[PDB]
Amino acid sequence: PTIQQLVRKGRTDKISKNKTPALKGSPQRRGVCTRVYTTTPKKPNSALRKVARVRLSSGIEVTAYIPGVGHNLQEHSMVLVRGGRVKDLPGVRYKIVRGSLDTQGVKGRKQARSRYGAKKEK
Amino acid sequence: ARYTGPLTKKSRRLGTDLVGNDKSFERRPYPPGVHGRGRTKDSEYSLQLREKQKARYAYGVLEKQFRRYYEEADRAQGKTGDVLLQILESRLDNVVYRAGLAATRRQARQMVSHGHFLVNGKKVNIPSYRVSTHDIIDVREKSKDLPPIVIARETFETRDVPAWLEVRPNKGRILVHQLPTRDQIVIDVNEQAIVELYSK
Amino acid sequence: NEYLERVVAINRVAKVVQGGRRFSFTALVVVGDGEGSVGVGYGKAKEVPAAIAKAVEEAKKHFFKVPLVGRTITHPVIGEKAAGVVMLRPASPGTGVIAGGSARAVLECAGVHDVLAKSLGSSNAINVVHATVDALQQLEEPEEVARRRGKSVEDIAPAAMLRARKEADEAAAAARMEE
Amino acid sequence: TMTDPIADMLTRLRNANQAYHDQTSMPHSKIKAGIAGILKSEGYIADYKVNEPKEGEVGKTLTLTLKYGENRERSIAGVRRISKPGLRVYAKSTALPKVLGGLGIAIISTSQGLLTDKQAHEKSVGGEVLAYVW
Amino acid sequence: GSVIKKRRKRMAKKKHRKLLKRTRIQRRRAGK
RNA sequence: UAUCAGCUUGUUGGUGGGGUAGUGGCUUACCAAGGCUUUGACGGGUAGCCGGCCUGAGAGGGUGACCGGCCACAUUGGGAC
RNA sequence: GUGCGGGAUGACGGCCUUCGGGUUGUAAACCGCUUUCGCCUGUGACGAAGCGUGAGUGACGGUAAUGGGUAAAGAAGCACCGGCUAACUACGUGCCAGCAGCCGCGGUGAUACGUAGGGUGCGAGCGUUGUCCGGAUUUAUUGGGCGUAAAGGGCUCGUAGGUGGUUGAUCGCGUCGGAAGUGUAAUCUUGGGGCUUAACCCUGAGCGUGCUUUCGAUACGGGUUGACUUGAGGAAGGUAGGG
RNA sequence: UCCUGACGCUGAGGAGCGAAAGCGUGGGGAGCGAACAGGCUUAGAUACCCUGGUAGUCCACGCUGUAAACGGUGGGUACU
RNA sequence: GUGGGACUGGUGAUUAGGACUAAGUCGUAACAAGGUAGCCGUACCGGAAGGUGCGGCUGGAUCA
RNA sequence: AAAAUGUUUU
Ligand SMILES: [Mg+2]
Ligand SMILES: [Mg+2]
Ligand SMILES: [Mg+2]
Ligand SMILES: [Mg+2]
Ligand SMILES: [Mg+2]
Ligand SMILES: [Mg+2]
Ligand SMILES: [Mg+2]
Ligand SMILES: [Mg+2]
Ligand SMILES: [Mg+2]
Ligand SMILES: [Mg+2]
Ligand SMILES: [Mg+2]
Ligand SMILES: [Mg+2]
Ligand SMILES: [Mg+2]
Ligand SMILES: [Mg+2]
Ligand SMILES: [Mg+2]
Ligand SMILES: [Mg+2]
Ligand SMILES: [Mg+2]
Ligand SMILES: [Mg+2]
Ligand SMILES: [Mg+2]
Ligand SMILES: [Mg+2]
Ligand SMILES: [Mg+2]
Ligand SMILES: [Mg+2]
Ligand SMILES: [Mg+2]
Ligand SMILES: [Mg+2]
Ligand SMILES: [Mg+2]
Ligand SMILES: [Mg+2]
Ligand SMILES: [Mg+2]
Ligand SMILES: [Mg+2]
Ligand SMILES: [Mg+2]
Ligand SMILES: [Mg+2]
Ligand SMILES: [Mg+2]
Ligand SMILES: [Mg+2]
Ligand SMILES: [Mg+2]
Ligand SMILES: [Mg+2]
Ligand SMILES: [Mg+2]
Ligand SMILES: [Mg+2]
Repeated sequence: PTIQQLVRKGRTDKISKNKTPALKGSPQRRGVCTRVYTTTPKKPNSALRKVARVRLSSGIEVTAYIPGVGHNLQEHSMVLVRGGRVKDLPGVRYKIVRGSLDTQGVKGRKQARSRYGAKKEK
Repeated sequence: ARYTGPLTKKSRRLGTDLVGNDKSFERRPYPPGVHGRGRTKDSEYSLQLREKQKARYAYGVLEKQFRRYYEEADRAQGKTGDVLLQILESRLDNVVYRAGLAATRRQARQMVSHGHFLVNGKKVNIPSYRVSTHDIIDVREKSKDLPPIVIARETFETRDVPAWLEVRPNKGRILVHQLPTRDQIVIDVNEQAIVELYSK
Repeated sequence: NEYLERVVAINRVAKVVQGGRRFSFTALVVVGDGEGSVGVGYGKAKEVPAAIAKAVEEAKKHFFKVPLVGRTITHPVIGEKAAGVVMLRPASPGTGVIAGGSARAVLECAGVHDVLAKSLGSSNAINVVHATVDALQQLEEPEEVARRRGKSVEDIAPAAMLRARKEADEAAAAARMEE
Repeated sequence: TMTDPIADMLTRLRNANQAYHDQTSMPHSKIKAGIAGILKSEGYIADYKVNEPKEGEVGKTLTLTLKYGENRERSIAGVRRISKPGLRVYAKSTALPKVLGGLGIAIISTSQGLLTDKQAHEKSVGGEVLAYVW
Repeated sequence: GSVIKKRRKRMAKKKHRKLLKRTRIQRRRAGK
C-alpha cells in the first residue's frame, strides 16, 4: 500500500489465538472430577485414553487427560489441572498433575519421576 | 557446583586431552561407554558444543559462569574469542596452574579455595578471582611447605611458564607482567566455534 | 585435504514407473579454497557417494573469486536466485559466520570468517545456496570500483576499510614468513 | 502525469545504462543539471551537456553520455531514489547514509547546494537525501 | 484455479439458498 | 470500537452583578444562537500515567512488580468545618 | 563446596556379547595429601569525625572477619538419549499398556512405551505449566504482496484528502547548522573505586533519541507573487464508426 | 498555424450507469421455452432424448444491482 | 420512592445448520469428452446428490 | 445410445 494508505489506515496484527481459556491466566487450576472415564483416540491410533470431566475452580468444566500407567482418582476427587494438549484426542487441552491433591504418582516409575509425581525410592 | 567426577571420561568424549598425558587416554579415539567405536555424524551444533565443552571442562567452569564470561567478552572491544580466552586465563586458579605451582587446574582450585594463596597482600580463596595486570600472587606463609607445593618446586623446570607471568618458584610469587594475548594462550580449542555457538 | 567442502543437503527423489518408483539421490556440495575461490555443485545419482562425487567434480569447474577485505565481506549485498533471498553484511573481526546452514557452508568454503547472513524468502537449500552465490558474485572489489568510477581507491573507498585491508595483508605476511 | 522528475532522470539513466546506450536525454531542470554534474564529478557518467532547444524549440535538453569500461562493463552498478514525493527523507549531519558500505555515493541536497554525503559530512551539513547512486 | 474451490463454494451457497427457501415463511413471520 | 452518527440548552458567546487566593458559565440576571463531529463528536469496552522492565540487529512489540515522580482513593454515597 | 595428586593388576559386581571379550573405569580398592563451607572452640569489629554538660552511648550482635580442632568426612540431584537436538543398547510389552512440541511411535527384532546398563545436557538445582517477545519479512516505515497461489472495487463520474511541468523574486513554516535552557535521582552504556571475587554498591562521563528560546543557511518541500508552454483544456478545419 | 497558461493526476465516503434472470402495473405473444403433462431409456430416471407446453423471452414505465460483470491484470505518466 | 425506555449476561420446550466419528443406508454429481463439457449469476423443480431454462466464461473440446 | 458401485488388515 502507499504511504498515504498506511497513514489513513495502518497495519493491524493478527489475533493471537489463546490455547487454554479455562485456566484464565493461571499456570494450573484446581478442580473436582465430575466424571472419570476412558475415550477411544482418533485414527490412526487406538487405545483407551484415560480422561476426566473436571469442574475447575474458574467455573468452567473441561476434559483433562490422566498421564501415566496407573490411576486412582474417581468421582469427586480434587485434582490440579495444568495446560497441555493431547494430539490424538479432539477436545482435550488440559492434563492432570500427578502427585498433587488427590491424584497420586505413578506407582512403578523410575525414570522421569518428577513429571509423574513419583517420590524417589531408597 | 563443581565437577567432581572422572576427567578421563570427559577427555575421551571430547576427543582431546583435557589435562595431563601418558595415561588412560591410550583409549583416546573413542568416547566412553558401550557405544564408543561407532562412526559419528558430527553436526555443526555437535562441533560447536564440543569446542565449548572442551573449554569448560579444561578450565573447570560451569555453564552459567561460562555464559557470563561470554557476554563480558562480547561486550568488550576486540575479538570475542580472544577476550574470552583472556578472561579464562585471568582466572586465578588458571594463573597458579600456568605459573606451575600446581600439577593441574583441579589442584590449583583445591589450594586456592583452601586459601593457601595471597593476592598482592590480601588473602583470596576464590578460584574465579580475575587476576589483574601487575598483580603479585603469593603463597601463604603458613602454607609455603605444602606437599603439592614442594612437588611443583621439584618439577617446574620441565614445565613451561608463559611469557605474561614471572614466577619465583622457591619463593612462591607469581608476578603478572600483562594480561595474556591469544598468541600467548596455548591453542587447544576453537574460541571462534564457541562464539558462533553462543549466537544460535 | 587441499579443497574444503561441505555437503549442504541430500534428497531422495523418485520417478514413478509401471512397476513402481525409481528412487534417486541429489547432492548439494560447496567446495572452496578457504581464501576466496568457491563453487557449488549439484549431483544426481542412484547412490549418495556417486551423487556427492558428481556434484563435487561439477563444482570444481564453477570456482569464482570472492573479494575479502581482510577475512570479511567487502560491502553489504542482497542476492536472489528464483526465490531464495540472502542478505550479507560485513562484520568486525571475531564476529564469525552468523549464517544459516547452507549459506554458512557457502561462506565457510569461500573463506569468509566474519559475516552476517540472513535468509529471506524460501528456505529451500538449493535456492538459498544460489542466492548466497549471486550475493557473493555481486560483491565489487574496491580496486575494480575505482576502475569503474575512473578514480582511485583513496578517493572512493572508506579509509577504515583500506586500513583494515593493510593490517590484514600484514598478518598475511606474518603467516607466510612464519611457515 | 509526471510526479517526480528526479525519479524520471534516475530511471532514464538506469534503463539506458542497462540497455547499453551511449547517451540519454531528458527535459532539463536545474536540480537535474546539478545531479548530472556531481555524477560526472564522481565518475559515474562520461559527461553531460545542456542543449538549447532546437527540435521542439520549447525548453532545454539535458543529455548524459555514459561510460563503459573494457569489455563493455557498466560504470553504474545501480541508482535509487530515496526522497520520494509521497514520502520525503531528510538526514542530519550525524545520520548521513552510507551507500554500498561507503563505495557508492548518496546524493544529498543541502542548504549549500547539492553535495555528496562525503562532502556533507566534511561540512557537517545535512539535508534531503535525493539518491543512492552506486 | 482447480475448480474444486468453486465447487465447494457452490455447494455451500446452494445449501444456504435451500435453507432460505424452506424457512422463507418463518423468517418473514418473525425475523429477516 | 462505526455491527456507536449525530452530541450539547449554562450548552457556545456577550453585558451587569455576585463569588473566589485566583482567571473563568465558577455563579447569576438579561441578550444573542451558538459550540462539537466521518481528520470520528456522543456512546460502548478496557486501563491509573511515567522514569523504567522484558524482548529485539534495529525499527518495533509486550509491560507499568521492587525503586523514583505525578495522580486518584481511604466501609459506600454526599457534605462542609 | 561436596575433595586433590598418584594408582592396571585395567580387580570384583552389574550390563552387553560374535562367549573372544567389551563396558562401567583410574572409576574402585589401595597410597599420599589439603581443610574452603558445615560442626567444635577462641579472638572480635566498622558503621559514631554521631549523640550526651557529663557519666556514658550499636538494635543488628559474640554478627562479619579471623586463629585453633575434627574427619575425605556432614554435603547431588533433575531432565533427556527417532529427527529438529548433545547423547543407545538389552529386557518386558504386543495398536494393549502407553508416549508426543510437530513429524509421528506401539499390529512381535520398539534406539520413540516400561525398566536396566551406558550415555548427554545442566547442576543446588532440574523439569513441567502459564504468560510475553524472538524466530514470523506471518501487518513488511526499516521490510511483503494482489494474471493463475489469499488479494484489482462490475464501470465511471466526482467531494474531502494525497500528490504536482519549467522558471524569476521573496518569506524562512518543513528541512539543515550553532548557542542557551531543560530532559531529577535510580536504571542503562562506559571510565575509575569499594565489598576476599562476583552479584551488588559508590563515583565521573555519556545517554536522556525530545521540547522551548535564540542566532544563522536557502538546495529541496510548502506559502506569497510574476512569468513560460511542453502537460491539460479550448477554437478552426479535416474525419472514422453495430456509441 | 490559433487561444488560455499547470487550469494536471488520482480519488475514501457519496452518486450514477450496470448482461441475463427476477419483481410490480398495463400491453403483446409468432418462435423458443423453466415449471408441467405424456412417451421412451433405466434396477429407478423427480434426467439426458421425443411429443406437448405456462410463466418468461417482446413493449411501456418503474424496481432489483448481481455475473467466470475476466485480460481472473485499477487509473495516470516517463523510459527500455 | 414511582414510572417508561436503552444496553446486556444466563437460561429456554421446540427448532436450524456446522464440525467430527461405524469400517451404516441411498444413489454417482464432479475429476477422462467422467460418459449430457464444466463453472458463474439468477429462476423454478426434485429423497439427495442434482435437473432444466436465460445470459455469461474457458479455468472445455471437436473440426480447422 | 444409455450402461452404477469397490468398508476396518497389520
Ligand atoms: Mg520474489
Ligand atoms: Mg461576567
Ligand atoms: Mg482499574
Ligand atoms: Mg502503556
Ligand atoms: Mg511506587
Ligand atoms: Mg544426535
Ligand atoms: Mg522388545
Ligand atoms: Mg515481526
Ligand atoms: Mg510465537
Ligand atoms: Mg507474503
Ligand atoms: Mg498493481
Ligand atoms: Mg485467487
Ligand atoms: Mg476490473
Ligand atoms: Mg459494488
Ligand atoms: Mg482536489
Ligand atoms: Mg514542483
Ligand atoms: Mg527559487
Ligand atoms: Mg550511575
Ligand atoms: Mg574491585
Ligand atoms: Mg537521568
Ligand atoms: Mg512555492
Ligand atoms: Mg470539430
Ligand atoms: Mg501569453
Ligand atoms: Mg453504489
Ligand atoms: Mg430481462
Ligand atoms: Mg414482466
Ligand atoms: Mg403481465
Ligand atoms: Mg422438452
Ligand atoms: Mg463480460
Ligand atoms: Mg474479482
Ligand atoms: Mg479506480
Ligand atoms: Mg500502471
Ligand atoms: Mg434448547
Ligand atoms: Mg457421474
Ligand atoms: Mg457430465
Ligand atoms: Mg425438471
